[PDB]
Amino acid sequence: WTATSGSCKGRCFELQEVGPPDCRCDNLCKSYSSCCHDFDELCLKTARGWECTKDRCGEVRNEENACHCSEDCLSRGDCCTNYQVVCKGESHWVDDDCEEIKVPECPAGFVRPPLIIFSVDGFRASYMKKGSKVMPNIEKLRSCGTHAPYMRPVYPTKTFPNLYTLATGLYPESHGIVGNSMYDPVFDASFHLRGREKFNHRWWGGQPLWITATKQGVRAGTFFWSVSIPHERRILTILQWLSLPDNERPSVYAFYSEQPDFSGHKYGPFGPEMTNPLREIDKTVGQLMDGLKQLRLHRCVNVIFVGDHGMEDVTCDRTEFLSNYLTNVDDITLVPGTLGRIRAKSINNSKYDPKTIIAALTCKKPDQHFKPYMKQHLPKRLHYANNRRIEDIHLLVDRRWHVARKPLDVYKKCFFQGDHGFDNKVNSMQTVFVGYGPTFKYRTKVPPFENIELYNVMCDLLGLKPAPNNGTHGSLNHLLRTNTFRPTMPDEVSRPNYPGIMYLQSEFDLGCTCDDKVENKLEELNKRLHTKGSTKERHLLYGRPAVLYRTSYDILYHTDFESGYSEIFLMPLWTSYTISKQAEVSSIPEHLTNCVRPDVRVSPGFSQNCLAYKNDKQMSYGFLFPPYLSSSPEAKYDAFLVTNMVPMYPAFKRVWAYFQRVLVKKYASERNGVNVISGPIFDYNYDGLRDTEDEIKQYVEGSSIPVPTHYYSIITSCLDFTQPADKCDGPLSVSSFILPHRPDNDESCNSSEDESKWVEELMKMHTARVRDIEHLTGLDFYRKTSRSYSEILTLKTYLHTYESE
Ligand SMILES: *[C@@H]1O[C@H](CO)[C@@H](O[C@@H]2O[C@H](CO)[C@@H](O[C@@H]3O[C@H](CO[C@H]4O[C@H](CO)[C@@H](O)[C@H](O[C@H]5O[C@H](CO)[C@@H](O)[C@H](O)[C@@H]5O[C@H]5O[C@H](CO)[C@@H](O)[C@H](O)[C@@H]5O)[C@@H]4O)[C@@H](O)[C@H](O[C@H]4O[C@H](CO)[C@@H](O)[C@H](O)[C@@H]4O[C@H]4O[C@H](CO)[C@@H](O)[C@H](O)[C@@H]4O)[C@@H]3O)[C@H](O)[C@H]2NC(C)=O)[C@H](O)[C@H]1NC(C)=O
Ligand SMILES: O=C(CCc1cnn[nH]1)N1C[C@H]2CN(C(=O)c3cc(OCC4CCOCC4)nc(C4CC4)c3)C[C@@H]2C1
Ligand SMILES: [Ca+2]
Ligand SMILES: [Ca+2]
Ligand SMILES: [Cl-]
Ligand SMILES: [K+]
Ligand code: NA
Ligand SMILES: [Zn+2]
Repeated sequence: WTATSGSCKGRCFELQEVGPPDCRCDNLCKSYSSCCHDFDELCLKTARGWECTKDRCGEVRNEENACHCSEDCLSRGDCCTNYQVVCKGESHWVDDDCEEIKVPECPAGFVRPPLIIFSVDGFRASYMKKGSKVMPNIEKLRSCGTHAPYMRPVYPTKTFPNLYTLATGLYPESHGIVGNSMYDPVFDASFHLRGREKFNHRWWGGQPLWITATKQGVRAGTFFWSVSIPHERRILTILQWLSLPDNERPSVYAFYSEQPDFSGHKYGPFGPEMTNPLREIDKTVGQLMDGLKQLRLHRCVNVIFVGDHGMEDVTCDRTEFLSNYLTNVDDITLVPGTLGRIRAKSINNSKYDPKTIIAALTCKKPDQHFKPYMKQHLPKRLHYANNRRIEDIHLLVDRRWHVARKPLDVYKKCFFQGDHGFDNKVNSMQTVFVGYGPTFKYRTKVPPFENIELYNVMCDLLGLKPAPNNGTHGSLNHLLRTNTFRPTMPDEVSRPNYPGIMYLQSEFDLGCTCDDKVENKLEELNKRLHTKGSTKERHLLYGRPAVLYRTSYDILYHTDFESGYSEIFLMPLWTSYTISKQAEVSSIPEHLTNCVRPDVRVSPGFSQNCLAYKNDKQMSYGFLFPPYLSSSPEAKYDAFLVTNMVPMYPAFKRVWAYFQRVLVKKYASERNGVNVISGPIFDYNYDGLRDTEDEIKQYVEGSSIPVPTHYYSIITSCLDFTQPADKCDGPLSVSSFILPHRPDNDESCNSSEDESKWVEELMKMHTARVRDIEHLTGLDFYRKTSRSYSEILTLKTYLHTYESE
């Protein structure tokens, strides 16, 4: 109940919201059916429109007008945004030359440059080039300020998950807004686009920017606008707030546009109808910038122009129906569209079986346009599993397609020509970032980055300490002229042991054998040097990774590779090796096919054993440093050490062997040498973070050898590929992957073919940032380079996406 009989007189767009049943006058009151009786009359004036004309100049203030052109309007803070242009011979902001803003030029009483965040729904990255002709204000922000060619959204590339990631720096699995539609089984409650449930605070986790600011004594404009408040009024309200006295004036403001998303759904991303919405958004930017110029704030405020996600061509005829795969289609609930999420329709139905639903959805039709996954098997780069609101069964839908349960759903709910929500690597889903102002750099292009990084920067711009988030603070320092955040590298927690030869061969009873009994002062010196680290500078190019948790591990040196060997997990945490452009691939000699060799530096008790692998009928083993890339027949024996072995499903060894035998050499050819760091990952609770031993759900049968959920590789070379990876003077280039360690290759529909037709495609799907691997392993890489730490943080956030131009 609202007592709507109060009044908005002098309260129009008031900043502190009043609690029921008192009536509201804030920018959200409409959305709650709670505005005072006179809110439209007082607060949403429209008389005479939004622009001054010659004949209104110096008019007698008529308080009924939407905005004013009278002499007192500047001191009142309510001129039409074009007042000075029409009446005082001023130029529009867009017509002025770009002039560097070296320092904030702010009115007296401004404690800090205000931040204005102008967010545009469905603004596809390539609009910046393709619509450039019709967006002069936006093109001026872009060219004069700091811009990226695109900004990567989070998955799913839906509105609320992305807007809330922008607000919090968190992945959707952490902030809780995991879709535009959700069921939370703990609350037994549903979140929907339409309706009241979405307003309840229990959905919204983390700490969004407006709350961070308020806790730290920075005042925030109310960020949200009821849909029916026109854009012109939103802008005028912002400009009026900026004229408040110092102690009342917010320091951060948000404007949100429903366009171009609204038209893009109806017309497709490049429909001829899309020109007009782009022109209109540009005009709104123009109004804001002119308004700021009138207030003498255009060289004071930092402006961020940012999108939530892009827009792809999607029509009703490109829908897959679960009713064409499943017999029991009525026993499931599907969240449908550009992603699928499946759960049982009834929790009382004990013949619901996810195993058989996944199987019935797997590689069933030659050109199938979605792939099913248990959520824990989704590419780790999506960070889309650790929330009870995300259903165990997920469908990754191909770009340009939808999934629905039954055909009747698509016509008893073609209308639409555009949609979004697909994998956040997809080109059409990318969106925009421009920063303009004293704190941003001048005429600077920066590489693409992820939207999870922006909260930290918005906090930097306001001098706030960010709440704990998923950005990597400092990785976007290169966007900023000042207010950079200068982190220190994390402290190493565990120091390595450096074992020498401590065990005789006969102390080992591992059930391993090797044909290695063949018997030189010239080369005995050499092998000793190699075991003491003489080639370490060749194979460990960026320092040893730091271990950021408490554990017991050994560094092991070899001719061709160096490793950090965990006495707790019985295998390396990491294995580092460099392969030059000139390296040759060799085979595993016949007599060495089953060879595994005790490592006399490492106790029997801290070693794997071959008997466990023999007894475990499901599990085999692979090597981290590949025997195919040994530098010589004698060095090859090192690759068969028990300490270089890791457990592998035969199905996965198909993937791994092709990566090691074919792909590493290919990359070293193309990149002029590569340095490779590979290792296991254990993430049995799918939280994206290194498991402790007590979280491991599977061991090699009859042993304490833990089975990895994933295997990673980090592949580094020189950005200037005229320099070899091991003699690089400047910036680095990296690609990485986190491959799921699966007992079948059901994910790859073409896996009965030769590895050359499917393995590299799989690896590309599981591309990763170094930072993702850091979370998953508790390691910190690139500790010793010649590069600045901020540059290294940017490198660690890099994602190689394999999308075309
Ligand atoms: C991305 O960045 C984020 C933010 O930094 C990272 O997430 C953090 O990770 C931490 C480690 O996982 C985690 O720390 C835990 O916090 C527990 C208290 O949590 C509450 O308080 C905070 C502070 O305000 C709040 O933010 C939390 O918000 C979560 O939960 C509410 C609902 O309750 C949601 O609204 C919100 O969306 C958010 O949910 C997300 O996180 C939770 C986990 O907290 C998930 O379950 C959700 O799915 C969702 O993803 C909370 O309100 C604290 O109690 C924990 O300590 C327990 O666990 C440890 C180790 O397991 C142990 O040492 C302790 O003894 C204790 O265990 C006891 O409880 C266990 C569980 O019942 C029980 O099994 C034991 O036997 C014990 O009794 C722990 O310290 C932190 O909360 C989140 N923060 C956020 C915002 O998500 C994230 O890791 C980053 N991702 C990557 C890939 O890097
Ligand atoms: O009607 C549809 C959806 C229609 C649609 C589009 N595509 N499919 N359906 N609306 C979607 C609603 C979103 N909205 C907002 O006012 C809004 C803005 C915002 O900004 C955060 C800032 C963004 C910039 O960085 C700082 C954080 N954050 C939130 C929610 C997350 C807290 C909401 C009105 C719209 C009505
Ligand atoms: Ca959106
Ligand atoms: Ca984990
Ligand atoms: Cl959704
Ligand atoms: K076996
Ligand atoms: Na297959
Ligand atoms: Zn949309």
